[PDB]
Amino acid sequence: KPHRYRPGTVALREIRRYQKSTELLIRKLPFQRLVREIAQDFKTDLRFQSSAVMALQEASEAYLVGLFEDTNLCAIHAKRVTIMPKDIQLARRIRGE
Amino acid sequence: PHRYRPGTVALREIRRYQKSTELLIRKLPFQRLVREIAQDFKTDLRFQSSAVMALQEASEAYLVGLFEDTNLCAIHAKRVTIMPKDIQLARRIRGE
Amino acid sequence: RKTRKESYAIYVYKVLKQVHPDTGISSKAMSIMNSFVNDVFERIAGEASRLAHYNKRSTITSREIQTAVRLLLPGELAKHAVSEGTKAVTKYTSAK
Amino acid sequence: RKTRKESYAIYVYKVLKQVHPDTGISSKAMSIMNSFVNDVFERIAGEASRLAHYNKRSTITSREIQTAVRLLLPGELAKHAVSEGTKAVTKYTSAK
Amino acid sequence: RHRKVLRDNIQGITKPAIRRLARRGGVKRISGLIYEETRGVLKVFLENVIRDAVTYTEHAKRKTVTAMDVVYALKRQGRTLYGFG
Amino acid sequence: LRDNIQGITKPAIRRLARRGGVKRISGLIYEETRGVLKVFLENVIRDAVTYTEHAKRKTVTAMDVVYALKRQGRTLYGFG
Amino acid sequence: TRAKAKTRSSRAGLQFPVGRVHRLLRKGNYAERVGAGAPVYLAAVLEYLTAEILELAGNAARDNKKTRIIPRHLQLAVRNDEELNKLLGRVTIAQGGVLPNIQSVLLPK
Amino acid sequence: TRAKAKTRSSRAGLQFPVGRVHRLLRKGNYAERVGAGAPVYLAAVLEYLTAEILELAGNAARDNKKTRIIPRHLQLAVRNDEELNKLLGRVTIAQGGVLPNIQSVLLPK
Amino acid sequence: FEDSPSYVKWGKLRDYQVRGLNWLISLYENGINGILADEMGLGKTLQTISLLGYMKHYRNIPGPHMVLVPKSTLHNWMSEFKRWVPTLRSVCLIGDKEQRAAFVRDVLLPGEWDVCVTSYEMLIKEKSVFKKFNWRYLVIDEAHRIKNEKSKLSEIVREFKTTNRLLLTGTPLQNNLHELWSLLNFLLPDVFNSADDQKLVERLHMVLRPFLLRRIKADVEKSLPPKKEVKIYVGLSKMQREWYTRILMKKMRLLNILMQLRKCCNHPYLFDGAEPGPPYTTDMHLVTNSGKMVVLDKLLPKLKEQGSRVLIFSQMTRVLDILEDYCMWRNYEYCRLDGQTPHDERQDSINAYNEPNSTKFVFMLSTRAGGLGINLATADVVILYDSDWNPQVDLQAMDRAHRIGQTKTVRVFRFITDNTVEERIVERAEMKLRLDSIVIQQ
DNA sequence: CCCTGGAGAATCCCGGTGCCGAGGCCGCTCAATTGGTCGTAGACAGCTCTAGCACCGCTTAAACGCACGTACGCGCTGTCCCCCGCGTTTTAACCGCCAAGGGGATTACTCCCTAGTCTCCAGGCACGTGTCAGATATATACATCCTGTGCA
DNA sequence: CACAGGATGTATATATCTGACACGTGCCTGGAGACTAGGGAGTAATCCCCTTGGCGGTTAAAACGCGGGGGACAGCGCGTACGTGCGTTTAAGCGGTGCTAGAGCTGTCTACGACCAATTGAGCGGCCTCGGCACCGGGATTCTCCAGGGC
Ligand SMILES: Nc1ncnc2c1ncn2[C@@H]1O[C@H](COP(=O)(O)OP(=O)(O)O)[C@@H](O)[C@H]1O
Repeated sequence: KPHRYRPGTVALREIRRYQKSTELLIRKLPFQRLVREIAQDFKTDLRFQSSAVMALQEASEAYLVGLFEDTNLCAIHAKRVTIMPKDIQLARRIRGE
Repeated sequence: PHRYRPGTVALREIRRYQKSTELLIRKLPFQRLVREIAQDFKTDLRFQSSAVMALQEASEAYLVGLFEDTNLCAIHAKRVTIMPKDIQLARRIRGE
Repeated sequence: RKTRKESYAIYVYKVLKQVHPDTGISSKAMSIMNSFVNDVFERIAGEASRLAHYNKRSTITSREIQTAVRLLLPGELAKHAVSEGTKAVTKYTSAK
Repeated sequence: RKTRKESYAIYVYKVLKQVHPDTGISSKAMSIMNSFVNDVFERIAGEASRLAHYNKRSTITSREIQTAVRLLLPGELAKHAVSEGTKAVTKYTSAK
Repeated sequence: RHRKVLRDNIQGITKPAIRRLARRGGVKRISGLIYEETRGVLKVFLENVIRDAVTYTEHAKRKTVTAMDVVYALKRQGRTLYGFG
Repeated sequence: LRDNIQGITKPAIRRLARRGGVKRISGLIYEETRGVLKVFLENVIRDAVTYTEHAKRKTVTAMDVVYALKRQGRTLYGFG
Repeated sequence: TRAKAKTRSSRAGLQFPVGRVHRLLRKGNYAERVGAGAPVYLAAVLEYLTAEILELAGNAARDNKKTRIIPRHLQLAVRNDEELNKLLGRVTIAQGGVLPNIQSVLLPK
Repeated sequence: TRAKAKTRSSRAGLQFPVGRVHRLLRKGNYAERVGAGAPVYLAAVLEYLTAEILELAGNAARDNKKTRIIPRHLQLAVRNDEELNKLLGRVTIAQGGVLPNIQSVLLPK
Repeated sequence: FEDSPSYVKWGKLRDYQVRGLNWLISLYENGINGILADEMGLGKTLQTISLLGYMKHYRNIPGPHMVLVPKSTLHNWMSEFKRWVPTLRSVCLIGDKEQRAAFVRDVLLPGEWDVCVTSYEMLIKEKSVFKKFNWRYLVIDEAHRIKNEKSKLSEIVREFKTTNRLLLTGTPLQNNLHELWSLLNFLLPDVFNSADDQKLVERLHMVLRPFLLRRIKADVEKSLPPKKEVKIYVGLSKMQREWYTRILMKKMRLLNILMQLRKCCNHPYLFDGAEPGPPYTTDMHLVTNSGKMVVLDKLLPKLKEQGSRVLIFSQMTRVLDILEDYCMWRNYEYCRLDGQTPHDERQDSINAYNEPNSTKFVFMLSTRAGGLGINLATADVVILYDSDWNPQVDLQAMDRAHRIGQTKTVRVFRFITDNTVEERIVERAEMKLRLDSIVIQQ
C-alpha cells in the first residue's frame, strides 16, 4: 500500500545526483586514520599536513571513479547490468596493474 | 583422408609462433605502407632500412599486445572468438 | 612579511579580462590555472632541451620551441599556437 | 675522418665474464644492453636533478642518487642496489 | 587488563561510501563482493603513493609530509594533480 | 599510392593473432586491425618526420623512430 | 640620457612575463644557452593556451548562471573538447567532478 | 712528478667507468655541480642491474643449450622475473617474442 | 530593600539574598555591569529571579531579557521561574531544526514573552534571531565558558547589542588574570581595556570591590565541619621506573612527553606491551607494579573496617577502567561515572549510590564530567588518584561530596609521585590556588 | 564400452658449411694528477605557530541492521550459419646483382649572437579593506513515476 | 492494454547574510639599458656511402573454393541476491581545556669540496684476421590425435 519505487529508479536518481556534485564522498576522519596507519609501516612519528590528506583523498576518489567506469564497461560487455570482482580484475589487468 | 578437427591446428600454430621470434608481416608491403603514410606529411622522403625495421618491430609488438587483451575480453564475455567490439573495449580501457 | 612567492595569477587575470570582460575567478581555479601553466612550461622546456641534446647543440631557440609545440600539442591547437608564436617573434624582432 | 662512437660494450662484456665465465653475447644483445644502460642512466639522473630542483640545491650528491634509486627501482632490487652503492662509496672514500 | 579494538581502518571505508563512488562512476547494480576488492585496490594505491611521498619527505630531511610531496609522488606515478601546487 | 593497406594480409593478421594467443577469429576483425595499425603508424611517422624536419635532413633514421616511440611511451631496445 | 624602459612583453604585445620566462628557462637547467626568441615564443604559446581554456571556462560558467569560474567549470571546459582532453588526459582537477554520462543500456525501457 | 695514474673505477672496485659517468653527468644538464660520490654510486647501481640481467639471461640460455645470449634469451629473462618485468614494463625488446601462455579455456576438453 | 518583595511565592528571601538584591539594584542604578560570585549553594538563581521580578514589578520596565544557562540547567531554571515568580513570562528554546523553527515562529517573532532561556549551542544556532531584538539585561550562568577570547561564544555574545549585563560564576579566576580581564572586558568594554601591598593586592581589591560580590559559605549555616587534606607520597614500582627512564630518554610512537610521564605516574599497563603475555590475568599483577595501587589496596579495606564510602576522582577513563578491573578482582561493588555514561544511566547511578542503604563502596568519577550537580553528601572519603592543573577543578571535585547534607568531617587524600611531573603539577596547582585566594578571598 | 591402429607431427642424433664473435694491434683523445679559489652548503641560534594527546559536552546526519519482493544472473536447449582445415592455382615476395646519384657527414672560416656587469627603476609582491556574488532557506509550482482501472 | 490521478522529487523565484574577491598603497628586487668579449653556429665546399631504381629466376605464400562441425545467439525457466524503505544506533563534526615542547623558517658565519686550468700517458675505439658455434639438411625415434566395440 505505501508508495514504492521500482528497483532501479532511485539508482538512476543517485547516479544523476552524484554526477552533478563535486564533493568528497569518503569520510574525512576515517580516511585520515587509514592514511596514518599506512604511514606507520613506512616510518614512525610521521606528521601529515591537513592539505596532504585532502590531496590523497582527491587522488584516491578520482582513481576509484575511473576504475568504476571501466568496470561498468566490462560488465556491459559481459551482457550484464551488475558489476563484479571479475570486471574489476579485468579492468586492472587491461590497464596494467 | 585424414582431417584434423577444427582447432587443433590453431593450437599448433599458437605454440609454434609463440616459440618463434621472427617478423610476421611481409617486409615489402610494410615498406610500401610506411612510405604511403609518410607521403601525406612531407614529400621526397627517404628512409633508412633500420627505420623501417624498427617501425615493423614496434607495430608487431603493439598488435600482439592488443590481441592478447582482446582475447582476454572475449574470454570474459564467455566466448572463444575475438570480435571488433572486443578490440574496441580493449582500446577504450587502455586509453585510446 | 613572508617570503615572496611567484605565480602567474595576474597574467591569468589579464587574459581573463581580455576574453570575458565581466567575469571573475575563484582562488582554487587560479591555483589550477597556475599549475596548468607550470606543467605546460615544463613539458615544452623538456622537449626543447632533448631536441637540442639530440642535435648536439647548447642553445635553445625559437626553432626548438616550435618543434616542441608541434610534438606536444594536438593538431589544430599546435598550428594555432605556431601561428601565435611566429606573430609574436616577428613583432619582437621588427620592433626592437 | 669519421668520428668515434662511445658504448658500454666492453664493460658489459667484463661483467658478463665475471658472472658467467664461458658465456658469450651477440651484437643484437649488445645493442639491447647498451640501450638499457643508457635508459637507466637517464631515468636515475633525471630523478636526481628533479630532486635537486625541488629542494633548491645546485649539486647532485650520493644522497640524491640513493633517493632516486629508492623512487625508481622496486623493492628487493632497490635494497640490493643501495647496498652496492653504499659499499662502493665507502671503498672510494677509504682508498682515495 | 581490559581493552578492546573498535574496527579496522579499511572498514572505515564504508559500503554506502563505495556505493556513492560507484553512483558517480555510473553503476546501477553492485554485487556484495565488490567492497572487499575496492578496499584492496584502494589500499594498494595508497601504499604506493604514501611510500613515494615518505621518500620525498625523508630526502628533504623533514618530519611532516606535505601536499607538494603528495603532488610530486602523483606526478611520478603518472596522475598529475592540479590545485595543490 | 593507394590501397597499400590491403598489403597487410589476412594470413599476417592471423599470424599476429596466433602469437597473441587467440584461437577463433571473426571475419570483421581484419578491417579493424588495419585501421588500428594505420592510426598507430600515422602517429609514429608524424613524430618521426617532425624530428627529421627539425634535423634539416631528408632521411628518416632509426634514431628518429626510437625518439618518437619513446616520447609516445613505447621505448624500443635494439636500434640505438 | 637613459631611454624609458619597456617590457619585452609590451614589445611583443603579449600579456605574459617574457623576462620571467627567460629567467626560469636559464635557471631550469634545460640548456646552457637560451635564445632571445625562445621566451617570446613560449610566452605567446602559454598565452594562447590560457586564452582557449578560459574562453571555454567562461562559456561554461555563463550558461550555469554564474559570474565566477570554479573548478567544476574548468573540468567541464577541459572535457567536452577533444584536443584539450588529449592534452590534459592524465590530469586530475581537484573539486572538478565528472561529466554527466549514463550508458544507454542502463536507461529504463 | 706524479704517481702512476690510478682509475677511479679501480679505486672503487667497479667495472663501469666512473670517469665517463662523471663526464656524462657534467655535460647532461642535470645540475650546476656534481659531487664526487655520485658517479661512484651510479656506476655501482648500473653494474648491479647489468649483472642481474646477464645472470638471468645466461641461466635461460643454458636452459636452451646455447653459449651466446640472444635477444630471445634477454626477453625470457626479463619477462620471467617480476621486479625486472615491472622495471621494463613499458619497453619492447627487438626480436624477443613473447612468453608461451595459452588460456586454460582454450585447451581441449 | 531589607525585606522580600510581594511578588515572591512560596518562601521569603533571607539576609544574604536580600543584600545581594540590594547590591544588584545599586549596581544597576549607578549603571555598571557586575559579577555575582556567591559560590554554588547560595541561591544565585533565586537572586536573579528576584532581580528580574523587581525589574518587571517595581518599575514598569519589562523587556526582552536573555538568560544563558548550560543545557543541563534549563529545566531547573524554568521550574524555578514558574514556581517562585509566576508573574513574569518565560520561554525556553530547545530542539532540532523543525522544533526550533516552530518555536521561533510561534513565540519569538510575536514577542509576547519577556525573558528567554537558551543554551550556548542554541545561541550559536539562533544568533540570527537572537541578534535582532534589543536586550536590556543579559544574564550568563557559569561565566567561565566565555573566559577565553577568540572563542565563538564569547565573540557572539560580545556582538549582541545589550543595555546591561550581569555575570554569574563561582570561580572567576582559575589560571591567570587574562580570563578575569576577559570577563571584565565583556562587561565594560571601555572601562577595562589594555592589559591588567602597594603594587598588587590592594590595587586589585580597590578596583574590583565595586564590580564583584563573593560570599564564602561560612556566614550562612555555620555547619559542615571543615575538610582534612592529607598528601600521600608514593615511590612507584620498578616497572614504572623502567618506563619513566625509557620515556625520558626517548619501537613505539610517543609524542606528548608530558602526557606520557603523566599516565606513567598512573599505571604502566596503559602503554602497549607493558602487560604480560597472552595469559592476560587480572590477579595481583596490577597492584604490585603500581605504588598508587599498592597504597589504595592498603587503604580501602581499612576504610571498610571503618566508615568506608569512598570517592575516587581520576583524570583518565582508562585509569578508571583499570580501577574497575581491580574492584572486580577484589570483589568490590562499585559505580562508575564518566563522560561515556548516558545521561539516564548517570542519574539512577547517583540515586542508587546515595540511597539510604547501599552496598556500593567505591564511586569512580572523572574530575571533569557532570558538573554542579551530583550531591554525594553521604560519601565520606575523597581520594584523588591524579591532580589536574586547575586547583579549583580539584576543589570542585572535593566539594561534590562536601555539601550541606553531610554531617561528619571529610578527608581528602592526594597522591603524589615524587621526582616526576606530578610534583610540577601540584606546585602549579598550589600556586594558582594561592593566587586565587589572595585576589578574591579577601 | 573406452581402448588399438594408423598417420602426422614433434623429437633426437650426426655430419658439413658459413660467418660472425673473440682476440690482437695502433694511435689518440679523454681521464688522472696538481695547484689555486670561492661560493655553496653546513652548523648554529632565535622565534613563531602549528600540531599532537588525553579528555568533556552536544547535535545530528549518516551508518547499520532488517524484512520483502522483484528483476536479474545463470544454467540448459536448439539451430544454423559462420568459421576452419585442406587442396589448387596464382602472385608477388625474396634474393642476388648492377648502376647512379642524392645526401649525409666532415672541415675550415668567420661573425653575430649570447653571456656577464653595473646601474636604475618600475612592475609585481604582501598587507589591509569593504562590498557584492553565491549559498541557504522557504514556500511555491511543476514534472515524473507508479498503480488501479476500464478495456477483457 | 491506454489512461487518469495521486504521491513524490525537483526546478524556480525571492529574500538574507557573509566571507572572499577585487581594489588600493607602499616598498623592493628583479628586469631593462648599455656595453664588451668570446665561441657556437651558419655557410661554403668536398667526399663517399647508402638509398633507390630496375631486372631475372625460384618458391614460398596468398587467394579461392569446398564441405562439415561446433560455437554464437536467441529463447525459457528459476530461485537468489540486491534494491528499497523503515527503525535504531553510532560516531562524525563542531566547539571547548590544558600546558607544552617540536618542527619549520630565517639569518650569519665559516670551511671544504667542486670548478677551472695545464700536462701527460694509457684506456679505448676502430681495423684486420681467424676458428668454432650456429645453421641447415638428413635419417631414425617418441608423442599425440582421430576414427571405431557406434573397432
Ligand atoms: N529557597 C531556598 N532558600 C535558601 N537556600 C536554598 C533554597 N533552596 C535551596 N537552597 C540551598 O542552596 C543550595 C544549592 O543552591 P543553588 O541550587 O545554587 O540555589 P539557586 O538554584 O537558588 O541558585 C542547596 O544546598 C540548598 O540548601
